[PDB]
Amino acid sequence: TLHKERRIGRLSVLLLLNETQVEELERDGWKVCLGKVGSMDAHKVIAAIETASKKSGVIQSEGYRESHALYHATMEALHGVTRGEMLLGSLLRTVGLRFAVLRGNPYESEAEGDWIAVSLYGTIGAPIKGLEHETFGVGINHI
Amino acid sequence: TLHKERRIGRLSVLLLLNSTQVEELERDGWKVCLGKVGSMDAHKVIAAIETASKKSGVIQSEGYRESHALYHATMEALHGVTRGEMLLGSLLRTVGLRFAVLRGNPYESEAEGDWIAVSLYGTIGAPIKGLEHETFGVGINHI
Amino acid sequence: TLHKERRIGRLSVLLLLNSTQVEELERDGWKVCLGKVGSMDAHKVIAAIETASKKSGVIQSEGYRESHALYHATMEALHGVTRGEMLLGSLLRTVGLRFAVLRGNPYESEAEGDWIAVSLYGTIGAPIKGLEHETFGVGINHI
Amino acid sequence: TLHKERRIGRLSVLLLLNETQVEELERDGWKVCLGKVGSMDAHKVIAAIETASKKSGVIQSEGYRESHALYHATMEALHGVTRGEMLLGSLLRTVGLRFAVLRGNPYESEAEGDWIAVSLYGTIGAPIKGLEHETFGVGINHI
Amino acid sequence: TLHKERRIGRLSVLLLLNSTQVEELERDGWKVCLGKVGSMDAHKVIAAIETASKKSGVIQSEGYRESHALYHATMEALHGVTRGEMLLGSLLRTVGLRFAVLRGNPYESEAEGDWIAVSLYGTIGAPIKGLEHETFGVGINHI
Amino acid sequence: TLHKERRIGRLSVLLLLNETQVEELERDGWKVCLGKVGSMDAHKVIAAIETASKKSGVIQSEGYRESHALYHATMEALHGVTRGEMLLGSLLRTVGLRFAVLRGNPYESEAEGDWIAVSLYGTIGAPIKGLEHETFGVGINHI
RNA sequence: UUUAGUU
RNA sequence: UUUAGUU
RNA sequence: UUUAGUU
RNA sequence: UUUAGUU
RNA sequence: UUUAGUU
RNA sequence: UUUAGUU
Ligand SMILES: N[C@@H](Cc1c[nH]c[nH+]1)C(=O)O
Ligand SMILES: N[C@@H](Cc1c[nH]c[nH+]1)C(=O)O
Ligand SMILES: N[C@@H](Cc1c[nH]c[nH+]1)C(=O)O
Ligand SMILES: N[C@@H](Cc1c[nH]c[nH+]1)C(=O)O
Ligand SMILES: N[C@@H](Cc1c[nH]c[nH+]1)C(=O)O
Ligand SMILES: N[C@@H](Cc1c[nH]c[nH+]1)C(=O)O
Ligand SMILES: [Mg+2]
Ligand SMILES: [Mg+2]
Ligand SMILES: [Mg+2]
Ligand SMILES: [Mg+2]
Ligand SMILES: [Mg+2]
Ligand SMILES: [Mg+2]
Repeated sequence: TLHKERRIGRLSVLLLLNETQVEELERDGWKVCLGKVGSMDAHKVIAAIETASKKSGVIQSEGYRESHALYHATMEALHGVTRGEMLLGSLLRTVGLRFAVLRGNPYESEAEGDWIAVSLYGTIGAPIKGLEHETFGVGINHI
Repeated sequence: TLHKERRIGRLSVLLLLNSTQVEELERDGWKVCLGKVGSMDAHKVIAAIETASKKSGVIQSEGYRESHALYHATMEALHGVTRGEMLLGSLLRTVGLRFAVLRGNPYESEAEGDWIAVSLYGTIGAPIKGLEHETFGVGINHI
Repeated sequence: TLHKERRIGRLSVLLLLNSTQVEELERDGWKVCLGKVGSMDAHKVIAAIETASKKSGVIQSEGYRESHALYHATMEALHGVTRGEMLLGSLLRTVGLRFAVLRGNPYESEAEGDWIAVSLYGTIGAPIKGLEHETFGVGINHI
Repeated sequence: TLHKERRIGRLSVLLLLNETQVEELERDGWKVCLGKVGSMDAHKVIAAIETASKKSGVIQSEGYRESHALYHATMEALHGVTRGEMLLGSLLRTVGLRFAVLRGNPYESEAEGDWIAVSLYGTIGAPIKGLEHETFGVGINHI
Repeated sequence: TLHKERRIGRLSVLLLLNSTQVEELERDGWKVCLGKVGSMDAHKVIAAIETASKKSGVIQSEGYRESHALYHATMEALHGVTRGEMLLGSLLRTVGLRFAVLRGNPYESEAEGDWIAVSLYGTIGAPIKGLEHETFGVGINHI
Repeated sequence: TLHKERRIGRLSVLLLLNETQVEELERDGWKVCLGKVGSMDAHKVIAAIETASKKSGVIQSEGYRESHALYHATMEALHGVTRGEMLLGSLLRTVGLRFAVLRGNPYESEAEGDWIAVSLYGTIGAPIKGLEHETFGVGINHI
């Protein structure tokens, strides 16, 4: 069962929606990294999240296993952001995002191992400043 | 442009993850609605959100206009929750959700009128207590 | 290339939005079928179109070949009607449709053989009379 | 309920499928604009529709509200045209379209306000003239 | 990199299209599971695969971790079977399937841990014996 | 009903998963062609399959009919390979594939005519050698 | 409408 | 990788 | 198969 | 923005 | 969990 | 058309 005080999803969102906390999370044994990326190319968003996650040590830079887990978590978070079509520029829209990647075990059973959450928050709109609204996305996966 | 102090998406999410914070929101002119629904039928989730919204006065009970706006905002929030297939029970999964519906103008220009945000947070998993993880979804629309 | 006077898609739509215009079409060699179905179950819409098509002789009742072509044409028309999720009742929505199935060769070359067009027009909305708007869909396939 | 003689969807399609009518619609209080665009890039289709709609006065050029309503209506019409994947050139296909955008209140109740319909008709096929078939799409949204 | 002699996807498919080839696989360290299910309800297909996998010991019966990995692998295999809409009966179609679940490390590096492959082969068609064609699906995930 | 020894889908897969056989199939009256293509652009995969199929005589190079049947069969096979989003490079992923296209009548009734199967097998992953796993896809259509 | 659940 | 943008 | 509908 | 196009 | 099915 | 690739 999900440990009420280790809800990886909720924690990653709160961190993202409040501009320290990283330090408190790390003290709790969590692996975290924060970043920002804006683009009309989804691959640039994906790349930024992976590159920040590997450089901050949230996931191993060697091997495929963890990169695979992160890719799919990112894909799931992008569903919330794109809502139907995982396309940005080709559909004449752009995104400005802030992201957080959190890694650790959110369950009461230590046997569940590590899980990873990718959270995204920002704006999506036409390529004109102001012609936009907020967007959110959260993807969760096992490691 | 979006008003920093009136970010409807972020505000609805913070309320959902939290005292009548509703009072503060309402004092600032926002129409707010909070609820909870769990089911293996997406239509029940959709119905709960609509019913709570109309009863609480977040949207007009009469006419189609506002119901149309809410329906589509709900659809967009469901994308974040379902991530690919807007199906629950038919794909052997269930959801336990908490939801918030916020209505008001998040832009600096009063000419942008009212917008609506539907936010969802909870768990999705196999029909077995514990075999689940967190899920999130936010949909925004003009109304 | 498509024959200007034999544009199967346009012709099926004009018939649907309209006298035995069917007679004229049939006189020109077209196999025509007209019907109406309303439901919160997509399978019922699909079944009505197939049944009407085979009874009216628009497609062979025997074999799979032609049923396969019609099924996929129906699927494509349903995309225009559902726009994203090929779901009706499970997403708390209902459809009231009028449909037309036209069969014949729309190209200048007789070697292109027969093609089939499934056109749909009606309303889609919440399960409440009035809380709805128009919906449209056209699917085209070789047969 | 939908006013039988103000069916915005049907009207926009008929206008599109019959090469005046614009004048008659405008006399009835409707806002209309007709255009044509062909491309292997969906964003060019979207851009043409928005640019023609704002220059013809169908939607306000200032603010986001109406641009947002039009974008989503265009997205919905594109579902009918693309049928599954909102991709053109990346899936080795091209489209040649004629489009119509109609704005007004299609309901009996004046309280329903303005709604907008984006209708598309043309051909989609491989990037070779002749290797194509018809395509249609209609999206409807509130303003 | 993937080990030429341990290509989990290819091996699971060859087994499905074939003696205890299972014995050879098991002798090489693979955890194998074979089954068959037919239905117009995707959840039944999903359930059969999970139940057979846990009973045969392909994945842990306890905890969520491994069930989560299997669920997503099953979802991915279902994409190949359904091709667009992960729906069976609601779209008036039925499936008759044979399935295989293989678990083990397909890479040269032992650090990649275990991965799981879900393969499906059978027929999909209208609810009439004969009006059908073959269908295939393979999903791969880390576990 | 499907002829047990003329299962076009199974046959195309076996041919693809075992490095002659083409000769045996051709002797049985089958039309076959094998190829390989790798890319981060789906259109290049589609193009390679069409170009190899027309040059090997699996489908007629003249007219649209057969090209249309092949395009849709290829689209269906790509669903198995992409699993949700028919995107490669835009989602920061690449594919290395081997493909087979088989043409003939897989049914017991000679009246069912010719059908076509497009089968794909290879790897999909991040654009780094090794960071990948297997992928499969099979599409079947009537001619 | 006032959080779901077993193959 | 250290938030995008004009038809 | 001969247009649907309430949380 | 004033219909696209070759593997 | 040990292959489905009629408008 | 005669298997792709670095943020
Ligand atoms: N409103 C769009 C973004 C957009 C594009 N153009 C204008 N707005 C969305 O929901 O993603
Ligand atoms: N993991 C699934 C939910 C689930 C179903 N069964 C087990 N888990 C999801 O992401 O939606
Ligand atoms: N507006 C929805 C239909 C609907 C459901 N509830 C209200 N309206 C659509 O576009 O399909
Ligand atoms: N027939 C495809 C278009 C196409 C691409 N290549 C050949 N035809 C469609 O339905 O969109
Ligand atoms: N042809 C459909 C199945 C089907 C339904 N009805 C007839 N056939 C498919 O590809 O899934
Ligand atoms: N694992 C992805 C491919 C990938 C992209 N990056 C890393 N892997 C898939 O299933 O398609
Ligand atoms: Mg993967
Ligand atoms: Mg709508
Ligand atoms: Mg089929
Ligand atoms: Mg929007
Ligand atoms: Mg999951
Ligand atoms: Mg087509």
